[PDB]
Amino acid sequence: EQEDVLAKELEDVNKWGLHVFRIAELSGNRPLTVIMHTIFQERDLLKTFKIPVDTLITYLMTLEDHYHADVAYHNNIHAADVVQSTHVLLSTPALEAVFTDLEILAAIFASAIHDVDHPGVSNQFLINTNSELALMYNDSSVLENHHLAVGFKLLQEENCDIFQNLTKKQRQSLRKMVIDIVLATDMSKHMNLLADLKTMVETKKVTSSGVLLLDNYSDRIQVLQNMVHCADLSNPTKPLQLYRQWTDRIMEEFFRQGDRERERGMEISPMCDKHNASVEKSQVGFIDYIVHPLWETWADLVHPDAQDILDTLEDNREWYQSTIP
Amino acid sequence: EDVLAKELEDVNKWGLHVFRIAELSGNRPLTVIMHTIFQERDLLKTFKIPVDTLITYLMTLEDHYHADVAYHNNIHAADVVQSTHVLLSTPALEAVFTDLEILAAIFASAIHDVDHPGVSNQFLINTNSELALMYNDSSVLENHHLAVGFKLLQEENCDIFQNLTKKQRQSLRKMVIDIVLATDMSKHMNLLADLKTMVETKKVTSSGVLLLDNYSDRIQVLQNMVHCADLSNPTKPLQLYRQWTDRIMEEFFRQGDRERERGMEISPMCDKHNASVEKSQVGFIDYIVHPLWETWADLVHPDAQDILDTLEDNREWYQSTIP
Ligand SMILES: CCOc1cc2c(cc1OC)CCN(C=O)C2
Ligand SMILES: CCOc1cc2c(cc1OC)CCN(C=O)C2
Ligand SMILES: [Mg+2]
Ligand SMILES: [Mg+2]
Ligand SMILES: [Mg+2]
Ligand SMILES: [Mg+2]
Ligand SMILES: [Zn+2]
Ligand SMILES: [Zn+2]
Repeated sequence: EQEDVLAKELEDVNKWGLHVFRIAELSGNRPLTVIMHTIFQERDLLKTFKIPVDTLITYLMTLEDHYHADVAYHNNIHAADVVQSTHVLLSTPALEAVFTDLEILAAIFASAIHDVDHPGVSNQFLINTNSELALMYNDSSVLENHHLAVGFKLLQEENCDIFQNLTKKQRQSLRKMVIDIVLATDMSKHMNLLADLKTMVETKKVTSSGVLLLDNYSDRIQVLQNMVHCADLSNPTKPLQLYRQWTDRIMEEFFRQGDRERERGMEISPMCDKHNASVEKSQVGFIDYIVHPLWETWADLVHPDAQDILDTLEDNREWYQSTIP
Repeated sequence: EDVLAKELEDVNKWGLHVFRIAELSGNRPLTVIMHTIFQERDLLKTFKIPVDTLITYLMTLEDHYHADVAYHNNIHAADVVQSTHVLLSTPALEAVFTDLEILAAIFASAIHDVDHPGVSNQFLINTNSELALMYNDSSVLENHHLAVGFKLLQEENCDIFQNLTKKQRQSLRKMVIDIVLATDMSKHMNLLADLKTMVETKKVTSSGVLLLDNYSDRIQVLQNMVHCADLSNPTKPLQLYRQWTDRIMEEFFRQGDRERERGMEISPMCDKHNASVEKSQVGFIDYIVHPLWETWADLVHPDAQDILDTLEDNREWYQSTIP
């Protein structure tokens, strides 16, 4: 009956604040597989793209396995969370009938693969330690290039090509969109991505039906890039009991990186020094300089669809702030 | 060796006999030309590069160019190195670039096509190659050339940068990456636009020398410089240019045999049963090489007059071969 309790929890897949850690436990540490499968069924993607269900499950389980179970934050639970958050953002009223089925597939697939094989240290750490990854990718979006390469390579494993029935033009278009989306999750691109989102909000056009008007690739991919980026940075917008767990997990990852930097004689990265860190001040700063500027701008683009999410973010900022004095 | 030594005396001159140097050096033109340039520029002393580490690395690097690729081999690498070396001595660019910037442009030239398989980025992308899978279809070859060039520094006695400071090494690496990535032909138009912008807003001394204050402008010059050197074949003496044309067309035709034996859209100039070698050269000069070299000549006015003249002479000759 554990499967019955899991099915009950998956009924919330269209809701912000899904109990994703509960789903991870109830699914036997397969949150990415069950949430992806549920979303594909919900959006009729198996029928639309003629995806064999056995192929979908085989790919998802292989992809999920290539997330590191032994990293506290950038694991399969984070991947499932970003997938489900992207799924909700795609459903927003202001975007109804705006994106094609292929664009929706691209955004959800990009979210599922976007951190695969993440080692739990930052791009800068990989660059400064002369890692094989940084050498492979010439210090440029090192992790994000790797996540894409792994995500696409796994499609070639036995019974894993979930896109086997797409047309060549469909596969070509999907591949480009997925690459554009995942490379936009590099935090070094955040300021330019947000600057561009602000420009689009300030010049936004809406159709007679009231939804966003996006009539060229540049504008369409920019919205999908910022959507998945918002989903990636969505932990402080979630109910507090979820947000606090994500904070526990990112600080564990940061502190472990700082212990490796300290042992190597390197300067310790910001927020990574467990002897000189303020978890609470770091969260307020994170929200104030990164997460709220981004989500306030997204909320403007889809106004007023995201008002409840923005209100939760502001409440959680107030809560973490209140723990400082 | 004595004849090889005499040929190498032309190292500061446009139109070095690089094919002869390739013959006389035992197919080691990249090694001997790089060594000669490092001495001519006092780079070994300036950066405390042990001569035996320089030779070991250069030989390993040269070995990773493919001998069965007609154009993108070690002779082409040697030619781009030597061409960059001459462009760096342009009078309008005197006192522009630091020694580390000079080292970066020359090292970038040497590694800029290493391990080239003789097929284009589009071929690698459309064939779902391992390279394109690794590099997400984005500057596939150029990312690979860089990764190989840098990885070879870790071979036994190959770290020619071992005596650079940590900050010098980090700065060099960034500049080399920025330069080699700019050799991707899909970036040509943006790069040329930026070169034109710099021309229209150029600042000069009274003695006709360019003033490039910020790194962004300086890296753009070095990017366009190595790009110019990469595309310099039609600006060389005709006897050399014709040999380069033979070699690129062999490589293109062999790729076209593969877009046919596999069944793809045939890349331009790659169909041996429908190609006009001479028309292609004139079109290449008119749309790519001359717009680039005319803009560069304006930047360094008038120091590139002799080079732009040869280009126009060579274009006239190829046009005269068309009936
Ligand atoms: C509760 C989540 O908290 C954070 C998450 C992340 C950062 C910072 C965070 O808070 C200080 C930095 C960027 N990032 C990379 O993976 C995620
Ligand atoms: C004599 C050499 O001529 C050529 C060289 C190249 C191209 C075209 C050329 O002539 C038609 C295309 C770009 N490229 C790539 O490696 C080099
Ligand atoms: Mg795993
Ligand atoms: Mg990431
Ligand atoms: Mg791993
Ligand atoms: Mg090249
Ligand atoms: Zn992520
Ligand atoms: Zn080249």
